[PDB]
Amino acid sequence: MEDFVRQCFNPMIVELAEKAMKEYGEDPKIETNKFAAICTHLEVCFMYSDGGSKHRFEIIEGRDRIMAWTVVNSICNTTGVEKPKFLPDLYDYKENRFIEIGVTRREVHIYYLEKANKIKSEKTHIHIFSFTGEEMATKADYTLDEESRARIKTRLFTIRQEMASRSLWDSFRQSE
Ligand SMILES: O=C(O)c1nc([C@@H]2CCCN2C(=O)COc2ccccc2)[nH]c(=O)c1O
Ligand SMILES: [Mn+2]
Ligand SMILES: [Mn+2]
Repeated sequence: MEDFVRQCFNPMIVELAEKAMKEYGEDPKIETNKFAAICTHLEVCFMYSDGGSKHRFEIIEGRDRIMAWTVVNSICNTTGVEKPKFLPDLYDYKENRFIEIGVTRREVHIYYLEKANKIKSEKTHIHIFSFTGEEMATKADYTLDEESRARIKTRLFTIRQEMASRSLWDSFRQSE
């Protein structure tokens, strides 16, 4: 999984995932499935953009969580949007709402429901992606155009297929 993660993901993404796990008392080399899951979730957050023109999305994920909260505060003060109780993944400057991104090896609908229960607030948008080319979003609002989401689904499916050829997929699917 390590050898796969180092080869499959960008070195900056690998460095961020190593920090997040060591920060939470877990080592990248034993809980290898968490290593790959954190790398994949980070990548999806980076691709969550229409890829053109303005900086529509503030990426909250992948940053020092203490510092990321000050950014959420600054947005809420300027925008007036209610403050989320849990640190979201992105903020949409066009729709003026926070986004929680989910990447699951389980089903998109059951993973959305768990997120919605935990989020509690109806204001934070939820967008779930799977490794099987499916997605689920709040009120069927997928935020991005279909080509941007197609890039994410194909990348996730590509990750899924690359793991499967190395016999790593089934264990990665069961770790969740
Ligand atoms: O998408 C998601 O599932 C998602 N989940 C979380 C959960 C909530 C509790 C803390 N936590 C984390 O994973 C915090 O990092 C960790 C935790 C354990 C090991 C390594 C890193 N946080 C999100 O920001 C997020 O996007
Ligand atoms: Mn997050
Ligand atoms: Mn997330």
